[PDB]
Amino acid sequence: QFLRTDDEVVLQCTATIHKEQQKLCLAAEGFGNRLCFLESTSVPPDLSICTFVLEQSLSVRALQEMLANTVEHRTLLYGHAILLRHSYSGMYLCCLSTSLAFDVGLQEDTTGEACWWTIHPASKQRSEGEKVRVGDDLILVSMSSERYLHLSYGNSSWHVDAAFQQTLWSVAPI
Repeated sequence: QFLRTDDEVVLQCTATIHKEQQKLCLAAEGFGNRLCFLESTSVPPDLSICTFVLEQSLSVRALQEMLANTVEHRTLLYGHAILLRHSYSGMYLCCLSTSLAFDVGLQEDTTGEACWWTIHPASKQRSEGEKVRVGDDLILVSMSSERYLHLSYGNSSWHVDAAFQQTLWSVAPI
């Protein structure tokens, strides 16, 4: 099966510390604090706030042409920029300006690069233009900041940010 625009998906990462491995899913609440956070699975405790829709998939050239022009169920392909709408809130996953790693959260406005993420394979091949398959692990890079959607450990919990190092995400329909 291939990932496609309009698919409802969850984004999961694998977190290991002190030899305890677990799978975590990206989540956000509809209101209040806009920042995303991560839930442990095993099914997360609250699946309705982890669901995103792949709303658009455009080539980087197309997207940058679109945006430049404002200044005065398609298969996802590697290298394309995607827009991910959080189902529960209707807002979009976004690299924020606030804090070496930036915060990742939700916003309403998609006219700008902060809500766009380019998809890249996990391997040493760029595989540019190849179809993304369910089962592939992906690297997601912010079009605004060029940082990676990234798993971080704090003092006691796992967090998600946009950082200078990569994380592999599993994106599957659910």
